[PDB]
Amino acid sequence: TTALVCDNGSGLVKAGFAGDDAPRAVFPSIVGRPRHQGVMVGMGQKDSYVGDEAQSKRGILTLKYPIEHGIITNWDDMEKIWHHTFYNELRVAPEEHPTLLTEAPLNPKANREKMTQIMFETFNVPAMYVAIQAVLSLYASGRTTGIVLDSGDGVTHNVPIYEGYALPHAIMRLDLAGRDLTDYLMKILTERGYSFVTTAEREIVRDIKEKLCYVALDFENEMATAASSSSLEKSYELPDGQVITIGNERFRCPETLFQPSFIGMESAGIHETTYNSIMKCDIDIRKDLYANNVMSGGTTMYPGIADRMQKEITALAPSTMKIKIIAPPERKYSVWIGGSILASLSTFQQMWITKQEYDEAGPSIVHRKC
Amino acid sequence: TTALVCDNGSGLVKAGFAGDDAPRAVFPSIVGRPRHQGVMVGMGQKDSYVGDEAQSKRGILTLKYPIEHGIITNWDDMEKIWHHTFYNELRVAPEEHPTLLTEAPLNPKANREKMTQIMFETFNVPAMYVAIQAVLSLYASGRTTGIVLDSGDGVTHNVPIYEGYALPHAIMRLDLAGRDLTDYLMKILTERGYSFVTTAEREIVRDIKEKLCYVALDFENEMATAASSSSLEKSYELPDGQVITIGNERFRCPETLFQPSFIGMESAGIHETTYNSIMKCDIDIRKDLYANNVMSGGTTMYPGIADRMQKEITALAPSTMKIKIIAPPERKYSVWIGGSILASLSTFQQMWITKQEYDEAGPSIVHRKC
Amino acid sequence: YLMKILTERGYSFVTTAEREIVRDIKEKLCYVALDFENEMATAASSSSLEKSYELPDGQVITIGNERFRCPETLFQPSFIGMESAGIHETTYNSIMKCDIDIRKDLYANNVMSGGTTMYPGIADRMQKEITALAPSTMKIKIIAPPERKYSVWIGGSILASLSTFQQMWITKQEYDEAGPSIVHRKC
Amino acid sequence: IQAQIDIFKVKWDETGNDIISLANNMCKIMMSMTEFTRGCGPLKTTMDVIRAAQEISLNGSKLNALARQIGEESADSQTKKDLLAYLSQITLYCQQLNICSKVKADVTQVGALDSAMSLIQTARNLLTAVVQTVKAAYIASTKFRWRMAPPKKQPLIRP
Amino acid sequence: IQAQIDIFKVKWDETGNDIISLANNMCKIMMSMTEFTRGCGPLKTTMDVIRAAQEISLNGSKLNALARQIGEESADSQTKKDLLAYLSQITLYCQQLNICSKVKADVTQVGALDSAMSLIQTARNLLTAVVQTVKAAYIASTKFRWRMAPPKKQPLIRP
Amino acid sequence: IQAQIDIFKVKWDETGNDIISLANNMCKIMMSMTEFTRGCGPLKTTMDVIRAAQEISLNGSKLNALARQIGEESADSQTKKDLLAYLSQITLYCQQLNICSKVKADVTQVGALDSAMSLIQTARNLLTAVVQTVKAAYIASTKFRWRMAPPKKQPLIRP
Ligand SMILES: Nc1ncnc2c1ncn2[C@@H]1O[C@H](COP(=O)(O)OP(=O)(O)O)[C@@H](O)[C@H]1O
Ligand SMILES: Nc1ncnc2c1ncn2[C@@H]1O[C@H](COP(=O)(O)OP(=O)(O)O)[C@@H](O)[C@H]1O
Ligand SMILES: [Mg+2]
Ligand SMILES: [Mg+2]
Ligand SMILES: [Mg+2]
Repeated sequence: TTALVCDNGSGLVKAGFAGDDAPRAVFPSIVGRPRHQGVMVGMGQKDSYVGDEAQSKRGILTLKYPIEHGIITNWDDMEKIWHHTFYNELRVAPEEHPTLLTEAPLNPKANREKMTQIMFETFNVPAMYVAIQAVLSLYASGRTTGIVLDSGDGVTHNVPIYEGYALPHAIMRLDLAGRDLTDYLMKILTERGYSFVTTAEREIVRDIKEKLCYVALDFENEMATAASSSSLEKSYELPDGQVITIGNERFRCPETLFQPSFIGMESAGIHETTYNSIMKCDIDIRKDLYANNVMSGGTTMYPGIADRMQKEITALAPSTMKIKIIAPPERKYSVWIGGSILASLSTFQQMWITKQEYDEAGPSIVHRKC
Repeated sequence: TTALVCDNGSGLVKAGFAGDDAPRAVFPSIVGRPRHQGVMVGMGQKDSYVGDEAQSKRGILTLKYPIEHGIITNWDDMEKIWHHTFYNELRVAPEEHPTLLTEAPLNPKANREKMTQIMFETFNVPAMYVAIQAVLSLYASGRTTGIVLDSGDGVTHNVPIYEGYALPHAIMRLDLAGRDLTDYLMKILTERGYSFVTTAEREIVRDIKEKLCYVALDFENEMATAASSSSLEKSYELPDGQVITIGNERFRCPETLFQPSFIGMESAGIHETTYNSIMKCDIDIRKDLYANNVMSGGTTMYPGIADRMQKEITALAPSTMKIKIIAPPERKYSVWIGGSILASLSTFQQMWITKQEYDEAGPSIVHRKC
Repeated sequence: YLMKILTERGYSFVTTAEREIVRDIKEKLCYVALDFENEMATAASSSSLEKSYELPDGQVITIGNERFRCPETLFQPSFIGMESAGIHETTYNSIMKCDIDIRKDLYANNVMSGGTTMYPGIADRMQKEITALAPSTMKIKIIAPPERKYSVWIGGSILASLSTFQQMWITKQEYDEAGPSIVHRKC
Repeated sequence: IQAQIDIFKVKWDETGNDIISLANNMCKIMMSMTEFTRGCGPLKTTMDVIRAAQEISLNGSKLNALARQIGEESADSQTKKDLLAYLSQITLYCQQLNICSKVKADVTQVGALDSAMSLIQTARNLLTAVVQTVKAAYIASTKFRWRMAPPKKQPLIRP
Repeated sequence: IQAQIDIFKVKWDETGNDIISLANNMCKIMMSMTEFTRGCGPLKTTMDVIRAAQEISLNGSKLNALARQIGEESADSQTKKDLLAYLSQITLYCQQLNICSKVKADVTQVGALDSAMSLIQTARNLLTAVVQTVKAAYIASTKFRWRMAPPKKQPLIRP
Repeated sequence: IQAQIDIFKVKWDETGNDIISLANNMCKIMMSMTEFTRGCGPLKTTMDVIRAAQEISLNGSKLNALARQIGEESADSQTKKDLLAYLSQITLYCQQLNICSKVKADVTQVGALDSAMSLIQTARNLLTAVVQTVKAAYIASTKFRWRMAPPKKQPLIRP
């Protein structure tokens, strides 16, 4: 039949049908459960709200993400999320569709083994496949030679590829991503007086970060400009009518990516991580990797991240090489479009993990096949 | 000269001279104003009573705390409180003494900026300094490596420190403190029949909480014991001769700290907050932070809070590590004793914010210096 | 590489202090397998190879298959993306670059030094790997003193205290005359 | 709310037509009352709004019975539990509509728009809990052991 | 890339003309898009570049089918394996061109040069994998059991 | 801690004897308080532990003054900077010992082992920062322009 492509990220679930060019279902990956006391009979029978129905009712729920840093910490909640995706959002019986799941590199092996076991034993899919996300982003970028920075909500990882041959020793996975930026924005928002503490208020702060925050080209000059004048202050209106105003927190939140010492992490920024991943590859392909820096994932959509990253890498690379960062306008959905390209290929249809193979070899077949 | 150490908490003001070992003035931080009608000529000329003279006359006043959750909401009243502290209680001219003020972490920046401006423009102090409270508690605890739980009347915050190097990304400030426990005690006291509604009756309920309330080691077993028999009931005598009797409300009021869902708050208890603050620090120092859990502040003086907190943390920490909670008998005044230790140091006398520096750089010098 | 393959089980060490923790794990637990494929089969079939280590904060880890995969990088440097041949082929190639008459004497004296050559079972494995390359007649034996971590320093003690050697120091007067380029002539 | 029903195209397939017809009648009456709110509509007297509310309540009882039959026909799953929750909500809303309609009728007889505002609100709550009852019933009866079109593609760029 | 086809002069000789014609059309469209990159060319709108990319993809599918027919007609050899590898590459590039063209069309419709840069890159990859498919197919069908001129003399002294 | 002083055998050689004597007194009092912790020792009352802590603080002030004199006598180097850092640490520890001893005295007078635990901890921190002050002062005064034996041989095999 037609294959499903479920890109269950750490923050958003993006599902669809293979061969298309856009997902059908795009909903947050949360599972709320009511915490207050129900007083009207018949209201309160539903124990847990999943996805978009827990984002509307978040005033009386404790939203809990099942996937946390790309690793599925809670498995019952993630079964709930997958059931929602298959039946209530896409409205397809899984028994008739192969499913192409995505996964960050360098995750635990139990993660793939349990995703395979759940798909083949609970949802009874006829076939499946687990693909690294940056490979799919390079599929959807229309190339075969690049270094794929793939931020997100859970992790931020690079995968350098030269002409279809990935270099597994130069894959650099960093655990700094959108959720850490949300928490840091909450922290620095406490300075102005605004205290967001609950989970629903985490979602409000996430929306503030998406709407207002941007990346400064030169950090010190922008701090000087923000301190000298109030030209950088922009106002946001909370769900209860209150108006906030953040002037200096706008570029301090996404600067955590380039200086992960803001949140106490030791590792180098994403620019030094990309450059170190480039100079771990063979000398002959560094020129081709410099010119194709595919950026993917949601977190790489801050206004001004491509220019800043080009400036930061150009100061590290030799003066001769041509650095240019590829930032497609649709880069939030690049992984899923790559899943559509991969799952609908004529060549690929011999690479599904069929149910018969899983019955023969158990959940450890995913390590051989994928 | 000799430096002042004014630890203006959210509920009590504790001032003194640096180098001593006990405060000179310890009075509540309230500012009452009469609300009834004066009928005798010459009585009623005084518009507002501050501190201890508003706690004696509380029968005809509306007591209002100027500091509320560690953040100074009312500034004229807090000028009144500081004037009282300097002139009527300590009896010193501020022009001749540097002042060491204290402040909870993660407060607004306008708070420090306006405390500095008021001290340098209204009281004309020659120097000042604003110090985080848990750092001073660790000073006064006689160590340099611990995690300082510092409850109080406004806030409850942790500051993990390893060998004089604080970890600012693991500071966990919780806004649940003594005043919320007082309000919850009023709420649960309404069950027995006693209705305290006014501010003076808030002070009566605060005294009930201090005298009678304690923390249960095992909550369910203590509820079972309290329901089965009347061995837990203790009586208190109100200021008009009436006798109350609270048996089950004794350990339900301070249980709000370990289950903040009693008062509708979502956040985790103080035991989970301390453990989360420990496992945000670097792996090598968690063993040293486990063994030094300095507890400070007034609210941590319930009978049985050290044993209960040790039991709650030991169930979270690995079975090998040695958990022990440090609860000095003087822990109500630990922050001020730390202020005495810090302000009287030979090394420290180059770190005051001198008046000349404030004249040069304005009230934004406190962010650089402190 | 041990940090990389430890990420598979779930343990993520990222900082420098955690590099030192992983180094201690490598020293305590890791060893070299005599036959790699047979040991992988044994490790997959049963849990007899799993050994536990306790981190500085009380947590307990458990590595069963990463024990001999980390030091196997020496004999297959393609694990970490390097092209060059293992230490056994490097030693054999260094032997057959020497003159034909001395290869028999070099085969029988394979002195192993340095810290990294102290994995339990590296001498037996290296002897097995070289013996499969050398002619069937020659006698291969690897010399692995128990103190081989400090062999270089003990050699420094032997060399610096010799009666003959005291004319070979680079004296300060010679350095003043000839500059820092004297070390290339003398050494 | 109308769009969720409008994606239906022609256990289930035995009692499905009845349920979809009832939901369509509900939506028709609902926008009748909404147009009354906006000023221009088929019904113009508050008595007419009360009659329409009672009609919606009757349709709600009928649809509740049909969906309960489908729910006990089906097998244990998560969608069955969602369906039962929505059935309880429909029961509460129908009882509210009945009693409040009678109360508003008496209030109007003893001697305006705000009288019908709460009836419109309760009927709108009822309708929102029906379009989630037809979908849950359809999925529980069909996908587990009419039609609904697959959802439309989400925009790649949102302006 | 054009020169490799330009050395063709007039199994193979039955389906050869179709393949050479398809490759020539590909090169013509390719330099159309290249001239768009340089600024002056037959097509000036990004929509035109997307249409050209879809056209190249269609030609790629046709040439892939023809070359597969020649490949299974021929006998086992090394050039046959090279031909099959290049056919797989053409398949991947055609799928990329299709889906990416649709995505860029939607992105442009929802509301510049960098939008067409990746389409040009993918089409150029496709073209490079065709001039190695015509040569491998020609050799596999002919030399084993149109024309290509013998290669030019290499310079004796390279300045 | 005792072993680091015990390797001392008989600027420096003018004020060295005073510093080594002060450090030895510190260690003697330190194990006095340690033996109090273990149960059996010269001093058995918490008041005695407070007196011992005040004595250690006084010795710390004296040794700080002597080491500061040596430090300003000596020349610029890295060991001088280490010595100054350790002097600052000694100053902090002495201030802590003074004020905390007074506080514990008042607490005990107003009416057990845990009262002396923190005093023992602070005195132990002070002592650890002294054996690194005598060594740094000795090296800064002597090696740059009593005695300490060369370090013992490290084991070749560690079981
Ligand atoms: N327009 C935007 N600007 C800045 N950050 C964004 C934007 N959109 C999304 N994000 C961040 O990206 C995250 C979503 O990334 P996503 O594409 O879902 O990655 P994944 O699918 O791997 O979770 C959100 O948590 C949000 O913080
Ligand atoms: N003995 C006690 N038992 C229980 N709670 C107490 C006791 N003493 C004080 N408290 C609580 O602590 C609060 C005073 O804390 P305090 O030490 O003043 O902190 P801060 O100085 O930061 O305000 C009071 O509001 C009271 O509720
Ligand atoms: Mg993603
Ligand atoms: Mg306090
Ligand atoms: Mg060595």
